[PDB]
Amino acid sequence: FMRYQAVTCEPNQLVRQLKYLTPRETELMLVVTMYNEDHILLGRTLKGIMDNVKYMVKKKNSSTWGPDAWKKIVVCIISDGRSKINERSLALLSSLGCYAMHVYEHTTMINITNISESEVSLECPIQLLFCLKEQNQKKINSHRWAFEGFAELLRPNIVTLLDAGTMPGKDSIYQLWREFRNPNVGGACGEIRTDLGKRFVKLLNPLVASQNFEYKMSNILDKTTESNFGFITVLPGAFSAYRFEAVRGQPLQKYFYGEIMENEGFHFFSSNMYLAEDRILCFEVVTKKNCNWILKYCRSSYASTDVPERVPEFILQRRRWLNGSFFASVYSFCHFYRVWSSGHNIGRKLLLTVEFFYLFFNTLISWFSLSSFFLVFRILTVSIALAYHSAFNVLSVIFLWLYGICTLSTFILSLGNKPKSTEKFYVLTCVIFAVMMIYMIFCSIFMSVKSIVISLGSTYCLYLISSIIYLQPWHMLTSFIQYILLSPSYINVLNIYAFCNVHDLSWYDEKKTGYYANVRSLVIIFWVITNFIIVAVLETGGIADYIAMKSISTAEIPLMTSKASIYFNVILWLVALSALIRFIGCSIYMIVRFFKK
Amino acid sequence: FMRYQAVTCEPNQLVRQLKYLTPRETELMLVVTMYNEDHILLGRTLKGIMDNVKYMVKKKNSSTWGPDAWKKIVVCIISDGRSKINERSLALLSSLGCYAMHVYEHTTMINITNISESEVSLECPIQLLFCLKEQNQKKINSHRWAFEGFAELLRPNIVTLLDAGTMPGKDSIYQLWREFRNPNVGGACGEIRTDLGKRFVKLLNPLVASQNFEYKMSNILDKTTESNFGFITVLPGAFSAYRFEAVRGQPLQKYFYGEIMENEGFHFFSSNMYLAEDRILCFEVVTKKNCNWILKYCRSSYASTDVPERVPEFILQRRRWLNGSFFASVYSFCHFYRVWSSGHNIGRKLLLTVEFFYLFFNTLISWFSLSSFFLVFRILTVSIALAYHSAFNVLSVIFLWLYGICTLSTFILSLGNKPKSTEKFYVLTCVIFAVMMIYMIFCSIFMSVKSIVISLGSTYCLYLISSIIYLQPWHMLTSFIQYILLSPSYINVLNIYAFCNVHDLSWYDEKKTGYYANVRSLVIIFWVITNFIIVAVLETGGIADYIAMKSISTAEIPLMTSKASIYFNVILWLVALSALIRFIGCSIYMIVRFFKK
Ligand SMILES: O=c1ccn([C@@H]2O[C@H](COP(=O)(O)OP(=O)(O)O)[C@@H](O)[C@H]2O)c(=O)[nH]1
Ligand SMILES: O=c1ccn([C@@H]2O[C@H](COP(=O)(O)OP(=O)(O)O)[C@@H](O)[C@H]2O)c(=O)[nH]1
Ligand SMILES: CC(=O)N[C@@H]1[C@@H](O)[C@H](O)[C@@H](CO)O[C@H]1O
Ligand SMILES: CC(=O)N[C@@H]1[C@@H](O)[C@H](O)[C@@H](CO)O[C@H]1O
Ligand SMILES: [Mg+2]
Ligand SMILES: [Mg+2]
Ligand SMILES: [Mg+2]
Ligand SMILES: [Mg+2]
Repeated sequence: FMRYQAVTCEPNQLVRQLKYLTPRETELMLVVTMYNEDHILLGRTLKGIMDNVKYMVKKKNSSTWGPDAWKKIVVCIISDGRSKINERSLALLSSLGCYAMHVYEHTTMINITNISESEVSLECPIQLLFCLKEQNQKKINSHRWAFEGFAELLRPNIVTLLDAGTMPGKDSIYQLWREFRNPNVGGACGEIRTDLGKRFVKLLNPLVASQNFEYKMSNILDKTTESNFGFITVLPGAFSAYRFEAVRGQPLQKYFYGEIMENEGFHFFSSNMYLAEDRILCFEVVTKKNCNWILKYCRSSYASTDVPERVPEFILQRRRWLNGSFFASVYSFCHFYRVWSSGHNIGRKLLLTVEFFYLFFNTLISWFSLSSFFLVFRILTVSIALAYHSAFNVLSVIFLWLYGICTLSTFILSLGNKPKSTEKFYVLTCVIFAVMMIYMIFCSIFMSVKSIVISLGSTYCLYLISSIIYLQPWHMLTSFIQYILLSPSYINVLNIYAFCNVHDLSWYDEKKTGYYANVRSLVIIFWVITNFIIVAVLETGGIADYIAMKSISTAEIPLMTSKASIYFNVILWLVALSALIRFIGCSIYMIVRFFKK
Repeated sequence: FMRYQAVTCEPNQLVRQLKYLTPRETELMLVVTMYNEDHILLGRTLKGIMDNVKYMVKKKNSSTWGPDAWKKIVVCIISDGRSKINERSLALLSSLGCYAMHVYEHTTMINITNISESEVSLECPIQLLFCLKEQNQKKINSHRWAFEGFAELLRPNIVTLLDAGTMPGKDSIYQLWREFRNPNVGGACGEIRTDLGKRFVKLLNPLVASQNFEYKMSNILDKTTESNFGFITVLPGAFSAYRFEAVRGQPLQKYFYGEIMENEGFHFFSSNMYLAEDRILCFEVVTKKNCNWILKYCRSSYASTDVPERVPEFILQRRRWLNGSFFASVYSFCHFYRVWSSGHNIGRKLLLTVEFFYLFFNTLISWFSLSSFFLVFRILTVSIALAYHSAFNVLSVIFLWLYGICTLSTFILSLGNKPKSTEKFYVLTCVIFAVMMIYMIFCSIFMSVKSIVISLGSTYCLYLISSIIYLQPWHMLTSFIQYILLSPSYINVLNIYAFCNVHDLSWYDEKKTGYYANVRSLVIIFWVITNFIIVAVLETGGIADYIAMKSISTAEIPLMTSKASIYFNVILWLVALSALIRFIGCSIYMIVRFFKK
């Protein structure tokens, strides 16, 4: 029998698991967010999930799992908007027997075992729950339905979040479950790999090989470092898991409804916490009152994602990430004091205070990223031009003028225009920034051999020793940095478009838009002016004029200022310190895991 | 009897004057454009008009006018949108017996003779035609109805255009009519005065006294200079008149429908001539094939307008004007060759070629206005700071940093934000620019007395000798420049908001918006980069770095470059040349008028 349920009231006022002779246990609930993904995309996740349940059922020596393991997993497919959905994937789900909200629950005895370039094969259990929405709402609404709703019907021990188009490994979800046997854990997630295509073909699209080294090394370094301390910045939306009893109560409330205490007028946080999504749950769980919850990252579980392969949609995607990380870090740091109001033991409290300071340190770096790249590029170019001379001086003003035209055009196109409409100019901007990176690397090697080299070798060797330690080093030659030429475009074209588009305006609603416009246009000017105060302490902005005039009072301006070398060696010292901290975190994670095992 | 007509088809497929036993002659048709003006505003124009017809009827020695003069004038009130209209003014018109289009025609035997602050008195002919639209369309649609429609019903000898809220003088419209007795004239207009308020009270709002010296001297100089040569740039929308037979045919067609020869794709002109409105009629009339039409400006007729008195709506209004002047001048110059394809006599052809070059020269100045003001301010400040030293150096970087913050904020607020939403910041920006102007004037006088002064005195004396010649010099002490402190804000805050908002986007329509966004974001970068090439030839932008590096190849950078003095004395020489040309034009206009009289 196939059943169906049409939800009509919000989750707060709102499953088959509970509707059973013996109350089933949601030992793990996997939430599949699908907006308008291609049939192959959404099919990929469900295909990866099946194999996981197969492994969970054919195990022998386990008190929790076994031949009856299939009962205690529920897969919820939360679809966002019927109108925009692709009927191809719906036909796929109907072949499985699975096809203001709709609810479809069925038990599919058939498994999808083959997925070619265009054909998916079905042959002859999985408890599927296909939740279909009526009208498009932000993903936060889907999470609202997941947590305010079906959680309290199911009473999950664990809740796992998946995106359609993501590949849970052959054995990922079971390894993810094995983390919560330790009672002090609150959340866990799995490493995300990029789909480099059959025979590593997509490794061609320079972007698909720039996001590959950006996902591989992020999973190698940041997740392990954060999980050592106890609070992981982002449980990634692709593949993450929270214990329900941990998140239950205050964290759900302040993640959904915003900061409760609010007047009619808007304040900063209570009116700007939408930017950081699924990054507030971590904070409100780890620093809970009278609780000692920890966040861990599970290495033995992996999921391989799809990546956008053309520059416009790349920028549109990363603008969400940059704003989320900024607002979440600023909030969670500005409320670091309640870490000490929790139930953590004193050692845990000290560890979490240290780590929160570490994250705010990282965000303070990512805010000065724009000026840091400009001064690295500009001092690196002027240095070769002021020692090599030759075609470097013309290439210095040429690249400066190219950098200026591209950057000014990036502000103007971000503020006034849209990315899809000017595609070839972005491709040219990325190529210009890539040849700028080639020029900076050329200057690096040339100046080094004719004489920074210690620090560059040290950071690359830390990368390599950590990458091999993680047992995934092939990426470091899979084009990686060779295709990381997109990095210049990571620092400038993505940040500019991110902060120039903080709030994603679409002109109670009008006053809301006006206030958001003012906050947007004010964070932009603070970004620009603070970065330029750093830049001007190069001594731009009439500061060199001022010093020259003072000297005249008792001359002419110099071209280079030690402040650039101090700011040049501080930047490298600082990035080497960050790499060293992350490598130490990964090494401790590995030693602990291997010793325990 | 009161009649009414509801137009349903566009003007192309479309009056009482023709519907008469003896065909009435539209010796002059006055078009009143009203959007949502206050009762007093629209009432002001109709009140000013009445007096005009009274004068026209009580004359004695005239072949055209006399006791029967009231018949040969038709007043058409073209209202743009019933929904947004104010019913107060409609009650006013109903008291007169006057109240996809509606048409009201009545003969009001009563006259409005008293208008107090809030009371308008009626006592006991005027042929009124109150044309009311169904749905809001751009003013160009109202002109479409005026010209494609009621013109060919009436067959006007003359068509005069008025705005609701504008005061035709005691005797203005008759003086305007007296211009077309000369057969070679094609268009004429009247001088526009600002309403400085009872006892010159509104002379307080610094803006109402900044637009006053901006209207008084514009009418004194530009209209007379242009009317000497034959082609007046803008017949001002407030009060202007065109002979119908002159405009009839090609000029109407290319003013309404755009450039006919067009493919599916967009080109520059055929897809960007909307910016210049009512500025294309002049071109297509003066340079008509096999015709020798002239444009003249009538001094003996005046109209006093209302002005916005707060900074937001000021900026919103002037952004239309700046874009219109730019696009019209660029088009009319890039088609200067057909001046020689006309029916003008060789002297007229040479005169019009010279004047078209003069207008394109003026627009070439108004395009480099932004860099000209920055270099005037910056060199003027650095000059005092490099000779006076003292508190000027700190005030140099302080004003530079204030100029930079205000200008960057102006770009960011123009591109991303709206003016109404950030009002106090614009008021502060205008005050900062005003104290910057006070500082520049202080530097001017201080450096002059301790030692530009010849040129400044010469231009002010040309202003004064011309202003008195025009018989309206009191304005030059009515605060004028004292309240022209808003000028800094004229050059920067208005131009920045004008070019940063070329096309007034509101995201066939989508491709249109994308193309307009690209053209907008491309004219912005050309504006910025061309101005900055001028700025960088100050030697900003690594150009001083380049020269220093070349010198090193065989040192350090200098603070000041003669290129600034050359660019400083060229700017003053050039503005003095423009003032001299305009004064000569006004003097010739006056001598000719007085000799003829
Ligand atoms: O506005 C959004 C963003 C995300 N999603 C859901 O979250 C997934 C993540 O989207 P995607 O991977 O295409 O890009 P991302 O949003 O991660 O940048 C989508 O597939 C949807 O299931 C959604 O429904 N609406
Ligand atoms: O978008 C517009 C602009 C102008 N007008 C008409 O033209 C007059 C001029 O408007 P106003 O004097 O208020 O400001 P301006 O448009 O001249 O800046 C208005 O009164 C209307 O009659 C209109 O109907 N719609
Ligand atoms: C701070 C940050 O980058 N967070 C992102 C998160 O937004 C994203 O959902 C996830 C994979 O989808 O990868 C994480 O690294
Ligand atoms: C080039 C220019 O400034 N033209 C304006 C015109 O747009 C305006 O309609 C008129 C008075 O309303 O005054 C003119 O000076
Ligand atoms: Mg997707
Ligand atoms: Mg995806
Ligand atoms: Mg009006
Ligand atoms: Mg008006």
